[PDB]
Amino acid sequence: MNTVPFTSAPIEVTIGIDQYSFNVKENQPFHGIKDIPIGHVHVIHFQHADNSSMRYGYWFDCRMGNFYIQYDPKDGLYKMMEERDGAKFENIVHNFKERQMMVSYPKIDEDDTWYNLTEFVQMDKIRKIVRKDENQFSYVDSSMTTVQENELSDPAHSLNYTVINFKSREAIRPGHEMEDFLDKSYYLNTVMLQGIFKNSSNYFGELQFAFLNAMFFGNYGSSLQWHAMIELICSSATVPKHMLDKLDEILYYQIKTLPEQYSDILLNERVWNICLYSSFQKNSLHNTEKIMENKYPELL
Amino acid sequence: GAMNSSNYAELFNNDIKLFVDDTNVYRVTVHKTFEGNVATKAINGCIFTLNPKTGHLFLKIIHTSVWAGQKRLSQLAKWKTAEEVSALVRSLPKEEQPKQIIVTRKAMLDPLEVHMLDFPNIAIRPTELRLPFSAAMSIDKLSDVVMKATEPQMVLFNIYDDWLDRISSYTAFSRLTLLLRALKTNEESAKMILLSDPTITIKSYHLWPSFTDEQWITIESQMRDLILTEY
Ligand SMILES: CNC(=O)CNc1ccccc1C(=O)NC
Repeated sequence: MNTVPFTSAPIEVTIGIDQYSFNVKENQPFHGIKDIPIGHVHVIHFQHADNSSMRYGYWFDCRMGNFYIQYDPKDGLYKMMEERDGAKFENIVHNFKERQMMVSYPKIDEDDTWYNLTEFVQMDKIRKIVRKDENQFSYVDSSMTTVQENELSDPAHSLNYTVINFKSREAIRPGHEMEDFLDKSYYLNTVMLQGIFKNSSNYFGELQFAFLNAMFFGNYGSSLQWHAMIELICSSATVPKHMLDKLDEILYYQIKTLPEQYSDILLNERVWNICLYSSFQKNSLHNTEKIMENKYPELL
Repeated sequence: GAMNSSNYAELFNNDIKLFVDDTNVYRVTVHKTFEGNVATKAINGCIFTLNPKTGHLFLKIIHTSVWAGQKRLSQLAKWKTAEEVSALVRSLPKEEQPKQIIVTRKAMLDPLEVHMLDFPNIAIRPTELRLPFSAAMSIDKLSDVVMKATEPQMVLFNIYDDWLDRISSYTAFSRLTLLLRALKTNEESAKMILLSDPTITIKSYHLWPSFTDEQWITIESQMRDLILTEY
């Protein structure tokens, strides 16, 4: 079980750790988060009390280094840093644990939610979507735009999601215009799966990362990417049975975790109604359709 | 964006553009079977592709053989339309290709856009106008060449005859749309108006009678009245 210590908490802030969150008051004696489960990526986001509008945060994996948070009064935010001196880190953590100034990652034993939301998400793929190679962790905020958004303006601060565009030469084979536009299987299975992602695990990992970014940071471009990747599968007549079964599980847990009142600005009516009721896969997502109908019947 | 009442003179500027109407591409008669069920029988159709500035009409005749063995024909018809329009553009020299294609029905937008991906600088536009191009099969010579066709065929016409020798494109298009709106609202009446006087003839190389300027004003005047009466 790993730890992310905090140097201090100089400004009042709501701190999230994966799907959990807690309020820290200005100059409260908060020195970080302990008992973080090993084996999964994690995210630590922040929402300033004096700026409700913005959330910014860090994706990380404690197997890749010792990380801490330190407020920077010049740039005005909590920054993740790496401590390279392992003995200095162990000593800091042990002292803070001894004085009981850390919150415990509050995982219920029966609870598989975080695993189910991050099953295919890997730090190394996050770092190719969020390019900042001098750090082992990745910063994301509510305002970062995606590469495809920029095409339609700072490239260093972009989310480099895989570009999906249903009316593009990549998507449409010359001479199969109607066939490829109404049945996207060749774009899914050959162009994206075999060509770009290599396997369905990487596809699902980017889909899951996009959702998490979309829900946790309220990032609009990430929400576009999540829906696009769902729609590409649902609009394909020919999808491996294992992918459909896994997709149903993936979406089930995303819909289960979504805040009920943050759903109207996040869920795209057209995509969901197409996917659940018109698409080739209208009959293949039983768990997702049942939770959608019981939790958001209005959208449908 | 959409073509409408407000940006109407754009049709007659010097940027090449084409209207595409797909209404008459897939045409059927509906009949009873011996068992008392209903079936359709396709008849030849056409794509109506028109330069509104010059009057040039590219009438691609759609022979019923193109539907043989195919399903979801109304959907296929829109993609066939977009395939044929794309092939037409590719056959034209670069300096003759359109800068815009305006589709008369919104359901043609995605099929045409996908077929024209090779032509990113050709704008595909809808319209808010309720244009009467479906009535083109009420023009006798056009209906005649479509029904007689035994194979796919492209036939070229000027739907303005020689009018542009005497009137502007704007006026020509207005006359065309008026005649077609009339033929659509009451084909029998409209046609009576046009041929009532036997001394006015249709030249072999024309679609409409050889009215003088004064006779066109009379003609245009009953047609606007035929339209008011039907409404
Ligand atoms: C995913 N939709 C959302 O509204 C996420 N929610 C936030 C995201 C960024 C900043 C603030 C909030 C918030 O507390 N309420 C909206």
